Amino acid sequence: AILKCKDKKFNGTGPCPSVSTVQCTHGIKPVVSTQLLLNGSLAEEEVM
Amino acid sequence: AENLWVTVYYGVPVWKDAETTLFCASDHNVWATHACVPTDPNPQEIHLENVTEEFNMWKNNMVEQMHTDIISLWDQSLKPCVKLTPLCVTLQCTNVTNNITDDMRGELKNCSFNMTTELRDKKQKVYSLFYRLDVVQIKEYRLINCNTSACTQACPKVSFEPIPIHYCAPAGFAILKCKDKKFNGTGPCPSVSTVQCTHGIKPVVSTQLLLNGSLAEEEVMIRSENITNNAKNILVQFNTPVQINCTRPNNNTRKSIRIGPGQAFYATGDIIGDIRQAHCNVSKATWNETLGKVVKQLRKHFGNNTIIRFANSSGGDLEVTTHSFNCGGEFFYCNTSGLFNSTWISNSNDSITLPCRIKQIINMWQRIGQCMYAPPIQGVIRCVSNITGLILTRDGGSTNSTTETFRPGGGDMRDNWRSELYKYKVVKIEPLGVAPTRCKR
Amino acid sequence: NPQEIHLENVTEEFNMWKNNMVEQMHTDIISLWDQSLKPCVKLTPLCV
Amino acid sequence: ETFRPGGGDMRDNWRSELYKYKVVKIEPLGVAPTRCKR
Amino acid sequence: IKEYRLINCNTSACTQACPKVSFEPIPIHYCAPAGF
Amino acid sequence: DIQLTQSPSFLSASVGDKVTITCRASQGVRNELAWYQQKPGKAPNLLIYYASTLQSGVPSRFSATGSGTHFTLTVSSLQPEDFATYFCQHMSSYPLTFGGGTKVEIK
Amino acid sequence: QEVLVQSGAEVKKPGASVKVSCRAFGYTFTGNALHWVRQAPGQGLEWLGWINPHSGDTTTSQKFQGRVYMTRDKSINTAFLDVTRLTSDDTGIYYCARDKYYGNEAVGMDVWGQGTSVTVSS
Amino acid sequence: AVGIGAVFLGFLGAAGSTMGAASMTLTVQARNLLSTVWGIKQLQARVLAVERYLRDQQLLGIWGCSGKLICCTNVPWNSSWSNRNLSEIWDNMTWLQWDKEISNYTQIIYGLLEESQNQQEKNEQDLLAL
Amino acid sequence: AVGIGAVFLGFLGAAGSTMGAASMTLTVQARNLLSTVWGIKQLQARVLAVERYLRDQQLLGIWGCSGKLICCTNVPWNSSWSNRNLSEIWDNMTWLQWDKEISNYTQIIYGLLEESQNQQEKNEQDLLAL
Ligand SMILES: *[C@@H]1O[C@H](CO)[C@@H](O[C@@H]2O[C@H](CO)[C@@H](O[C@@H]3O[C@H](CO)[C@@H](O)[C@H](O[C@H]4O[C@H](CO)[C@@H](O)[C@H](O)[C@@H]4O[C@H]4O[C@H](CO)[C@@H](O)[C@H](O)[C@@H]4O)[C@@H]3O)[C@H](O)[C@H]2NC(C)=O)[C@H](O)[C@H]1NC(C)=O
Ligand SMILES: *[C@@H]1O[C@H](CO)[C@@H](O[C@@H]2O[C@H](CO)[C@@H](O[C@@H]3O[C@H](CO)[C@@H](O)[C@H](O)[C@@H]3O)[C@H](O)[C@H]2NC(C)=O)[C@H](O)[C@H]1NC(C)=O
Ligand SMILES: *[C@@H]1O[C@H](CO)[C@@H](O[C@@H]2O[C@H](CO)[C@@H](O[C@@H]3O[C@H](CO)[C@@H](O)[C@H](O)[C@@H]3O)[C@H](O)[C@H]2NC(C)=O)[C@H](O)[C@H]1NC(C)=O
Ligand SMILES: *[C@@H]1O[C@H](CO)[C@@H](O[C@@H]2O[C@H](CO)[C@@H](O)[C@H](O)[C@H]2NC(C)=O)[C@H](O)[C@H]1NC(C)=O
Ligand SMILES: *[C@@H]1O[C@H](CO)[C@@H](O[C@@H]2O[C@H](CO)[C@@H](O)[C@H](O)[C@H]2NC(C)=O)[C@H](O)[C@H]1NC(C)=O
Ligand SMILES: *[C@@H]1O[C@H](CO)[C@@H](O[C@@H]2O[C@H](CO)[C@@H](O)[C@H](O)[C@H]2NC(C)=O)[C@H](O)[C@H]1NC(C)=O
Ligand SMILES: *[C@@H]1O[C@H](CO)[C@@H](O[C@@H]2O[C@H](CO)[C@@H](O)[C@H](O)[C@H]2NC(C)=O)[C@H](O)[C@H]1NC(C)=O
Ligand SMILES: *[C@@H]1O[C@H](CO)[C@@H](O[C@@H]2O[C@H](CO)[C@@H](O)[C@H](O)[C@H]2NC(C)=O)[C@H](O)[C@H]1NC(C)=O
Ligand SMILES: *[C@@H]1O[C@H](CO)[C@@H](O[C@@H]2O[C@H](CO)[C@@H](O)[C@H](O)[C@H]2NC(C)=O)[C@H](O)[C@H]1NC(C)=O
Ligand SMILES: *[C@@H]1O[C@H](CO)[C@@H](O[C@@H]2O[C@H](CO)[C@@H](O)[C@H](O)[C@H]2NC(C)=O)[C@H](O)[C@H]1NC(C)=O
Ligand SMILES: *[C@@H]1O[C@H](CO)[C@@H](O[C@@H]2O[C@H](CO)[C@@H](O)[C@H](O)[C@H]2NC(C)=O)[C@H](O)[C@H]1NC(C)=O
Ligand SMILES: *[C@@H]1O[C@H](CO)[C@@H](O[C@@H]2O[C@H](CO)[C@@H](O)[C@H](O)[C@H]2NC(C)=O)[C@H](O)[C@H]1NC(C)=O
Ligand SMILES: *[C@@H]1O[C@H](CO)[C@@H](O)[C@H](O)[C@H]1NC(C)=O
Ligand SMILES: *[C@@H]1O[C@H](CO)[C@@H](O)[C@H](O)[C@H]1NC(C)=O
Ligand SMILES: *[C@@H]1O[C@H](CO)[C@@H](O)[C@H](O)[C@H]1NC(C)=O
Ligand SMILES: *[C@@H]1O[C@H](CO)[C@@H](O)[C@H](O)[C@H]1NC(C)=O
Ligand SMILES: *[C@@H]1O[C@H](CO)[C@@H](O)[C@H](O)[C@H]1NC(C)=O
Ligand SMILES: *[C@@H]1O[C@H](CO)[C@@H](O)[C@H](O)[C@H]1NC(C)=O
Ligand SMILES: *[C@@H]1O[C@H](CO)[C@@H](O)[C@H](O)[C@H]1NC(C)=O
Repeated sequence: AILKCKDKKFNGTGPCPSVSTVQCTHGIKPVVSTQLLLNGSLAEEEVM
Repeated sequence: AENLWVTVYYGVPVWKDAETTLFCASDHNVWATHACVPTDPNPQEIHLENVTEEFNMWKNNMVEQMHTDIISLWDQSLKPCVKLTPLCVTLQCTNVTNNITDDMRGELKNCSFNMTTELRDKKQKVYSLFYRLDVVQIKEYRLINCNTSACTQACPKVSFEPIPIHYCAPAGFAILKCKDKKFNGTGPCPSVSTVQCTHGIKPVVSTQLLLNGSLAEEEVMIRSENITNNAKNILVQFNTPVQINCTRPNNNTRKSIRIGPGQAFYATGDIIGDIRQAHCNVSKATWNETLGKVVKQLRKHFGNNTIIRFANSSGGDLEVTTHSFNCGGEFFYCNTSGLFNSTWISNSNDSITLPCRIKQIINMWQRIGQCMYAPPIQGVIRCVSNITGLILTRDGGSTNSTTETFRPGGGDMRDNWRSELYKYKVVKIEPLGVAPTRCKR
Repeated sequence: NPQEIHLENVTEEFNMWKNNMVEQMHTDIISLWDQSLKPCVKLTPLCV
Repeated sequence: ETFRPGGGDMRDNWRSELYKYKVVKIEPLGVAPTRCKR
Repeated sequence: IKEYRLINCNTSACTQACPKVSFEPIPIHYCAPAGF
Repeated sequence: DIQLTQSPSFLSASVGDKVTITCRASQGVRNELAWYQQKPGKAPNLLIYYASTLQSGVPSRFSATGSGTHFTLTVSSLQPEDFATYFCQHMSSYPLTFGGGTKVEIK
Repeated sequence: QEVLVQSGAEVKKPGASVKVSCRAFGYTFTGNALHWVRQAPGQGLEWLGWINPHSGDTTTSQKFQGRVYMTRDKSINTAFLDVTRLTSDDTGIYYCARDKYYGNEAVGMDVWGQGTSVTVSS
Repeated sequence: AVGIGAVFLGFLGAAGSTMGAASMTLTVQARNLLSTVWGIKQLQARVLAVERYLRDQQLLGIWGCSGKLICCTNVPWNSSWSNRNLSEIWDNMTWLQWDKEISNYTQIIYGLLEESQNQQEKNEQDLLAL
Repeated sequence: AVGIGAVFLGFLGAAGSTMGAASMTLTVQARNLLSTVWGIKQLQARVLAVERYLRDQQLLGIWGCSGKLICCTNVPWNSSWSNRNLSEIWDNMTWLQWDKEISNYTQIIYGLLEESQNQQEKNEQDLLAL
């Protein structure tokens, strides 16, 4: 199973209390870039 | 009042139409039998009484699978063989005029060229006899495939002779065979059987004439996905084969040229004796009676009083415009003009001779950028085959004229495989079922 | 800690000259030798 | 009796180490007579 | 052929062994699958 | 053994007529009778099984009736191919036995 | 498509043994009981017996018990009939017939072999 | 009439035989459900056959019908699925006809069987606690 | 209060529910345990899933719990494994916490179950002999 952390403001490490099981993940585009992440996902609340 | 409850039955004899990957079974060859399971000495056929199934030869995935497997085997038989990249050099060619017939003038080119040796810093001036179809003028010539892709020489020890192959389904899948004679490949088959797999099917590569195939049990069979559509090929299956005798009578000489470390190119040295055209022979009376049978069967579909005319191929590539095949290593392309040339109105020992041209640069399947070079075969070659069917195409067919024109066709080998797998289909068993019964747990 | 179970009272037929293990070992060693040479320089130009 | 060195075939070299080993497949299923009846 | 050629030239091209790969024998254990 | 008696032993009738053949069993045969047709130099063919069911592929003119000890095979309209020997055979108990035989000939 | 093919005609002396083969095509050999019947020249049919091709069980007419034997081979789909101690009364045409065998009981002899002629005479 | 025992019709010989008669050969069908580029497609086919067999076995087990070819269940037959009585099912139809008729009432029955088996397991656990 | 029947929480929706409540969705988890270079890795994954499922099924079978989601056993619960009474296990804890606590007392129970099942088989064989 693929467990997804739905907790906004989450910094990628530690306990996530809001969790889901997804059949699998969303569409991730393999964008090859340096010094700037392009065409990626955006934070829901604020800069992370 | 009924008091019925669900009951689960496992092992129910129920199947659904399905597509799966079958595997090869058989009793140096291009059609690799070393990766095929041995065929059972006593194959088992279960004749399904009361079972009426639905069959459709024109949507059978077995044909697509057979095409893919044959192409894969052809590709894999050529991987461990010499790639003739150095052969793409300027060729100084003269005409071969020593003991040639009037029909062989300009057909053979004596071409001298420089070639690499086993040592990288040395060159050798060699010569070879090429065919007019295999070279193109730039007195300077080049191989026809040079401006498209490099050609891979077929390994001499690998044999091109078709070998029968059986296509057997995995566990939980069944191959259903239609035993109904007079069956035209589509519709309900009432006489059905289950087989571990089919009879041995030989992958014969041919155009305009199905060779060494199965014969109809009752009469000549006409099959088409849509007979009223002239764009759909018509598959004719004979009930009596027509013997065809194809020969190249040139006493060819093969010579090995060391083009690199462990790399040898097989050139045609010199034809020993007279040079004359390769050809084929077909019995005149047998062909006439077979065409009469075909006309009789076609009248059932195109009216009882229509005029049935057999004419030449419209045009296109040499593969499709001529009866193209392989006979003992060499690739023949025969002008089938003496066969499909007649008109039929509703109401001896001589034979038809079809001239043939030999080719060494072969694009076996309808692909671009993948070509094979056939090494020359030593000595005269003669072979005998059964014409068991035809691939025809109807010309136009408007209401203006009451005459129907049929011309030879082919090119796509899927039709050749369909002529043998027409009576076969694949299904997946659904053993689970639910029914009502008075019984309760 | 490889485990060996000493079979009491068991008498078994052995034949070193028909062992398929030898054939498998030969084939596997040849395969490994071939695989160790695929990503290496082919000295075709050396034939001068 | 004359004995001379030999070799060439590496299968003999492997046989010298696998001489005391063999491979078998377990047949767990068995059927026996016994008084009990289902 | 003072003129010479490598012995393998008239048979096939030779593949140079990669220098970092070692020819030292390493012990190996041949083990059977489940049910064997 | 159970005795099966068939009548008439010999019969002559023309095309288009109706022929009735009676097979009588010494013992009781509920429905386990079969009617067979045999021609000169050829094996017999199954006309009727179960004493009332027509074999597949047989012309509809053939019909059978009766249960127990009395059975009748009726051909409503004779044809040139229907003139041959007719047998009745029971299979209710061992040994199976065939009828004496009724030969139908064109007049 | 159901056909039964038997061996060729046989001529034997009295007191010998004769084998009659019967192979089947067009149907599952183990799916129907196989009857063996005889017909004398100019006489009616006489039922020798029948056999189960699957389990090998046989039932013979009581008058023939201990004289005629029946076997079957499934690998090649045949029934063998052994008739021993022949006499001049045993001459005639022997037939092997497939039974409809609905409900696992005799119903009718729908498929018949072309037959084999056995002739016994001094 | 007289008989000489049962007969063997083959792997799918009973496909044309009635449902009652076809239920007499369940084991015959059950037995045959299990048995460098072409070494992959062959392995894929074998794996797929294994997965289908294990899916069927898992369904049977979670319905409480483990190791059974004919299995009664506690789920009642909703009349909406089929209004035909036994007289015109087991003696006048084939399993193929039943399958084509009932293929659109399949998954709901499977879920009901799964829930019923879970309820039965819980009830048995409660009963054995006493 | 009033109710309108049961509800469906999903594949692992009962992970946060208590052990007693989580025992009512066993089939939901049970169903989803079975379902040129890249045709090998997927084949390896499918084969590995098959092996894990068959390992679980083999363990259940050799414990005598074949085809059962809840299975009582004759092995007594040694108090050393856990001292908590049922009031604080089934109604006040999750299966994840129970696994966290008991994962160091697993293989011994499995072996005890295997030997107990073998003894039960021998005893049943002896009983049926009479
Ligand atoms: C339809 O079916 C018919 C009948 O099956 C086919 O006709 C047969 O075709 C085969 C193959 O073409 C042919 O067999 C050859 O006969 C030759 C004459 O007897 C043989 O010389 C030849 O042997 C050579 O080729 C083999 C590989 O094919 C080698 O294994 C063998 O060692 C021989 O090779 C040596 O000789 C050649 C030539 O000198 C040389 O180049 C090699 O290096 C090597 O030194 C085959 O055995 C049958 O004789 C044909 N039978 C008849 C009755 O005609 C027909 O082709 C099929 N139709 C189609 C379209 O496929
Ligand atoms: C294929 O279908 C045919 C019928 O469509 C099957 O034959 C039928 O078989 C049943 C029983 O096997 C017969 O029923 C019997 O009827 C008689 C008289 O009514 C009765 O006395 C018996 O007790 C029994 O009920 C039925 O008559 C028969 N139908 C015909 C036309 O002969 C056949 O068995 C099917 N094939 C297979 C392989 O199942
Ligand atoms: C997630 O956890 C919460 C609590 O940790 C779960 O809610 C709890 O649900 C139980 C029953 O489902 C409630 O029990 C009730 O207790 C009261 C006590 O007075 C009693 O009167 C009721 O009859 C009932 O027994 C419990 O109160 C409740 N907790 C809270 C804080 O409301 C919730 O169900 C869990 N989620 C899932 C999906 O399981
Ligand atoms: C750049 O970001 C903007 C804003 O997030 C994207 O516009 C959004 O596109 C999504 C489609 O997935 C819509 O659902 C939103 O409504 C859009 N929002 C706005 C404000 O336009 C835009 O598509 C992004 N572009 C790229 C190339 O990534
Ligand atoms: C093809 O051309 C070559 C070269 O011109 C011919 O080989 C020559 O044959 C003559 C005799 O006819 C010899 O005197 C020469 O020494 C040969 N030269 C070489 C380089 O071999 C060959 O005969 C020609 N073949 C045909 C069929 O025309
Ligand atoms: C093989 O190569 C030689 C030279 O490498 C060719 O001979 C040359 O031909 C050109 C004309 O194309 C002349 O200008 C040179 O003077 C020639 N040199 C020598 C040393 O003869 C020869 O023609 C080539 N053979 C073929 C068949 O192309
Ligand atoms: C060409 O057709 C004839 C006739 O069908 C083939 O001869 C038959 O060969 C089979 C072998 O499978 C025999 O069982 C038949 O008895 C033969 N019949 C006759 C009339 O000879 C012949 O083998 C075919 N040749 C090719 C190359 O396919
Ligand atoms: C067989 O082919 C004919 C010819 O295309 C089909 O009939 C045509 O169907 C198209 C469909 O739009 C019409 O526009 C044409 O006017 C039709 N022509 C005639 C002569 O009928 C026919 O439907 C095809 N048969 C099947 C079974 O697909
Ligand atoms: C095709 O038919 C022609 C006849 O039209 C054959 O030519 C004859 O071949 C024989 C060989 O034994 C010679 O004896 C005759 O003199 C030839 N006559 C003519 C007019 O050419 C030819 O051999 C046949 N080829 C095949 C493969 O059957
Ligand atoms: C094709 O070749 C076969 C075999 O060579 C020919 O059949 C022979 O015909 C002659 C003349 O009638 C007979 O004497 C031989 O006995 C036949 N042999 C066999 C094996 O059949 C056949 O006539 C040729 N057909 C054509 C059109 O050339
Ligand atoms: C089918 O027959 C026609 C008629 O003979 C061929 O047309 C001939 O084509 C050649 C070219 O090779 C011309 O020289 C002739 O003048 C054409 N004939 C007429 C009457 O115009 C046609 O080529 C043949 N098709 C095939 C595939 O051989
Ligand atoms: C196939 O054979 C026919 C018959 O020989 C060829 O038609 C002949 O073509 C030549 C041209 O070279 C004309 O001179 C003849 O008058 C034509 N004869 C007939 C009867 O049409 C035809 O060209 C050949 N096909 C090919 C592609 O060459
Ligand atoms: C942010 O990351 C640190 C890494 O140690 C972690 O301790 C902290 O919990 C994270 N923030 C939140 C809100 O969890
Ligand atoms: C070779 O012969 C053909 C036909 O006979 C002719 O067209 C061509 O010009 C000739 N080429 C020569 C003599 O170089
Ligand atoms: C190669 O040359 C031939 C004739 O010169 C021409 O017909 C063909 O289009 C060329 N192919 C390419 C890829 O240039
Ligand atoms: C012949 O093919 C047509 C294609 O539509 C089909 O309808 C017909 O049933 C076939 N013939 C027979 C005898 O089934
Ligand atoms: C072909 O030539 C070779 C060598 O001269 C000879 O041995 C052989 O008999 C010839 N074959 C024919 C069919 O003339
Ligand atoms: C075609 O048949 C006609 C008969 O009308 C004949 O004149 C012509 O030469 C034939 N052509 C071929 C290529 O057989
Ligand atoms: C290569 O040359 C050596 C010696 O010159 C010789 O013994 C050997 O047979 C040759 N091999 C080939 C394939 O020509």
